[PDB]
Amino acid sequence: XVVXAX
Amino acid sequence: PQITLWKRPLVTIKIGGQLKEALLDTGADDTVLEEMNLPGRWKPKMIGGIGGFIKVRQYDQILIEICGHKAIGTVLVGPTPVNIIGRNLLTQIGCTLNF
Amino acid sequence: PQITLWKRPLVTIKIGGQLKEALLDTGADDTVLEEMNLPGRWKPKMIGGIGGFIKVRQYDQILIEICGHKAIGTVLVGPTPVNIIGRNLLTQIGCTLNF
Ligand SMILES: O=C(O)CCc1c[nH]c2ccccc12
Repeated sequence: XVVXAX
Repeated sequence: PQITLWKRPLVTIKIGGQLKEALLDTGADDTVLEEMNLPGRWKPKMIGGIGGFIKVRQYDQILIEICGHKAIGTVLVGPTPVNIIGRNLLTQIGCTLNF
Repeated sequence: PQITLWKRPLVTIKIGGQLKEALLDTGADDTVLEEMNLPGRWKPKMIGGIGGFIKVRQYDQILIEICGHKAIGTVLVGPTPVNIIGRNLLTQIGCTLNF
């Protein structure tokens, strides 16, 4: 599989 | 601690007598958990990521202990695939990236 | 260097002979970059995150320089809103979380 936050 | 990144940097967190774990997440502006135990009323918030945007539940002034370090700040409850500690709380425990 | 987290940890990278900037993300398992051409054969991969899954092209054994530090590994290319360096390459530059 994750690639996490705008 | 000095934490390498060969695996996910998951740490023990505590909120309100509940022990959870979450990922120390430098690519997150915010702290997002899948669930918190009976946290009450919340404020709507939109956040975004690689796949799009999601509605989350904003709770302010949450007492959280991260790997033993006490912090107070905003915790979002939302459909995150992994519980994440974002920069809003990482700064509070004096967390840095080093290389 | 030591990077505090009061703002997004964006750094200069060099890939395919081009200078870019990218977010150092301890909450990313993999490195995902915006549309670009890379050498060698790619394979179709999906990666998850907040807001859902995205389709990326996986390139293996790619050279990347992160703040002048050399790293060779897997680079995913796709419709990310921001260039992201994940743990797969952060480990290659000996990047650690410290508090
Ligand atoms: O045609 C392309 O340009 C890439 C297609 C592609 C990348 N990752 C994928 C994952 C599943 C299905 C298709 C893809």
